[PDB]
Amino acid sequence: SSAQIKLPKLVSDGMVLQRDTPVNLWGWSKPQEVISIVFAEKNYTTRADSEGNWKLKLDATPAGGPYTIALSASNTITLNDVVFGDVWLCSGQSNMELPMSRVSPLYEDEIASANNAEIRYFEVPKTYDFKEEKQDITFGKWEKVTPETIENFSAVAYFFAKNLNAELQVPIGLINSSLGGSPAEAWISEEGLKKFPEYYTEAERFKDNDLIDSIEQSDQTRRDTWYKTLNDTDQGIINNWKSADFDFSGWKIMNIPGYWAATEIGDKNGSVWFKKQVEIPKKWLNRPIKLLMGRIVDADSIFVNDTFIGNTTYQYPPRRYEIPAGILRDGKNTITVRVLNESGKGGFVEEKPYKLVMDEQEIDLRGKWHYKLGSEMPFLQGQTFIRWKPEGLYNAMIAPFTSMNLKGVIWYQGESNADTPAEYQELFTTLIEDWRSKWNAPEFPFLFVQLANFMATKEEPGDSNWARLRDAQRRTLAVPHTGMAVTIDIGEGNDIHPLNKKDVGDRLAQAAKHVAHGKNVVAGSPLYDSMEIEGDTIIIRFKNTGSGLMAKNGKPGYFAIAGEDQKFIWADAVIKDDKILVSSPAIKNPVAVRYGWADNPEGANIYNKEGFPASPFRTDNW
Ligand SMILES: [Ca+2]
Ligand SMILES: [Ca+2]
Ligand SMILES: [Ca+2]
Ligand SMILES: [Ca+2]
Repeated sequence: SSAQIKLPKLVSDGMVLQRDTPVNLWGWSKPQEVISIVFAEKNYTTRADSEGNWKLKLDATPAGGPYTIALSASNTITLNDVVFGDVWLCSGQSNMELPMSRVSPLYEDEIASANNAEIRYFEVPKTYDFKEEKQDITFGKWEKVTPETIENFSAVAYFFAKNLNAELQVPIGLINSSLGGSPAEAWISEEGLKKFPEYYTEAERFKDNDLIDSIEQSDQTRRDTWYKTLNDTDQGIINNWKSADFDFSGWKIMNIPGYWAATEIGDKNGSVWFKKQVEIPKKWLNRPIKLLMGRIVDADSIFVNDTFIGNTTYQYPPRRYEIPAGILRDGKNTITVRVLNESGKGGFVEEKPYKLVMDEQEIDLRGKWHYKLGSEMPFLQGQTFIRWKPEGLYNAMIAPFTSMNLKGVIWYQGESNADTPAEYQELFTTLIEDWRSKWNAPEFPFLFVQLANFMATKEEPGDSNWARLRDAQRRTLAVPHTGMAVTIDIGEGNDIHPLNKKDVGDRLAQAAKHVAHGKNVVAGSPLYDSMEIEGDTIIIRFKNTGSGLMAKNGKPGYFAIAGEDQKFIWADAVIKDDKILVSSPAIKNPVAVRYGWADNPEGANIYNKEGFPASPFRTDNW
C-alpha cells in the first residue's frame, strides 16, 4: 500500500520475533514517509523508499516479553503482546499439515490439557500465484496453544515446538505454510526453477488466467455431472434404502474390511450400500457411543436406524463418528453405509478399527455385512490440481516471509515426488539453496523428514521407488546445515498419514538441538558414512552412532548384500561398535549392501542407544 502505514499480516499482535539478533520489521507507507518506532523504550526511525516500502532492524533482544511496538507517521499502529523466541517456518505436504485433531487417538491427554502461551502459531492461507512473488497474504493471525486452538495445529510442528520450548525455555513461533499433495517444484522460486526447464516452462504456462479458468470449469462440470448422474441412478436413493426398516435379508454378503472388487460386483465404480444388524445391550442405551468405521475409499454417509450420523467426502480421513444418546434402541438396531467410489477399488481399508465404543467396552463390527450395488458409474477422472503446478506456492506462501528473521525450517515432503525419485536429490537441494538465497541469512538450518514406511511388506530383496526417494533425502544431507528425521519405524503400511507425529517432532527437535543450537548431543539417526570390502565381508561405517549401535528385538535385520551380478540376498549383519559387518555364505565377492530398502521394511531394526533409528541406505548407484 501507499496511503498510510500498513503492516504485513505476519507482523501483528501476539507475534514471535527472533531473539538474539538484529531483527527485521517491515511494511508499507507513503513514498519517502518517515516512520517513527518506539520499542523497549528506545526510538527508531526509518524512511520508506519511493515505492512506499520500509524496513529496519530492531536491537537484538533476549528471549521473553511481552513488548509493545508503537509505529507512527500519518497514522499509528501499536503491536501488542510481542515476544522474542525462536521462529520456525514449517512447510511441506500432507504430513506437515496433518492437525492434532487427526492424530487425537494417540494424544487425548495432550489435547485436553494443552495450554502454553509461549508456543505460538501462524497458519498461512493455502493458495498460489503464478504472476508474481507476493509480499503479503490475505489473512492470518498469531494464536497461542490453548485447548480451544490445539486441535487445528500441525501435529509435527506442535510436538517439535513442545520439545524445544521444554528444553530451551524460550518462546517458539511456528509459521505453518504447507499444502496437501504438493510436489517440491511447487515450492521453488522462478530463479531456482531455471535448473529445471520442464518445471520453469510449466510455471510460465500458468500465468494465463484464461487457461486456469478453462481447466477449472471443465473439471468442475465433469465432477458435478458425475455426482448428479450418480444420485439420479442410485437405486438406494430411489428406493429409500437408508430406511432402518428396509428388508436387506435377501442381499449378498461380504466381509468388512475388504473391497467389493472381490464380490460379484467386480471392479465397478459408483455407489454400493452396506447394512448390518447389531445387538446393543440395555446398558449401552441413552449414552453417547463412538462409531469407528476405519477408512473408506472414497466417500461415505452412515445412518444408524433412521438417523444420519455423519459423512466423509474423500478417502484419507479416518471415520470417527458419534452416535448421540437416544438413537440406539433396545436390542434391534441397523447400521447403513452408502459408499461412493470415484476411481480405484472402493471399499473398507484393512487393518483399521470397525467397532462401536463405550467407555472401555467395544462391539466389533468386523465380519459379515450385507451389500448391494446402488449405481454403476464410469470412473471419474481426478481434477488438474492447479495448486500443485511449479512455483505457485513459493510465490504466494513463501515469498511473503523472506524478510522475516527465522531460526530455521522444518520440512516434511516427498510423497508426491516418490514416482520420480531420480531427480529428487537435485530438486530438493535446489529448493534449499533457492530459499537460502532469498533469506540471505548468516545461517539457515533446514531440517527435513525422511518418508515413513508405507504399503505392503515384501519377503525378498527388491527395488522400491519409495526407498529411492528416502535415499535421495538421505543424500541431501551433503547440503550444509541440514538434518533429517527418520520415520521408517513409525509409519503405517495401510495409511500414508500415520498418527505418530510426536516421534517425528522429537526427532526434528534432536536435529535442531545439534544443527541450529550447536548442542553437544547426537545429531539424530545413524547415517551411512562409508564401506570397506574385506574378503566375504562388507564393513559399514556410520555417523551419528552416539553411545553405540544396537538392534532392537533380535539380530540386525533387513540387510541384503550383492556381488557384481547385482542380485541381492538377505545377509547376516553383526554390530562391532559404530560399524556393521555384513556378509553372506552364498556370496564370496560382495560389492554392495542395502539396508531397509523397501516400501515397508518391517524388520529394519538398527538404532543408536539414544533411540534414533538408522536411516535406510544403499552403497550402490545401480
Ligand atoms: Ca494492537
Ligand atoms: Ca519473471
Ligand atoms: Ca509426482
Ligand atoms: Ca551433512
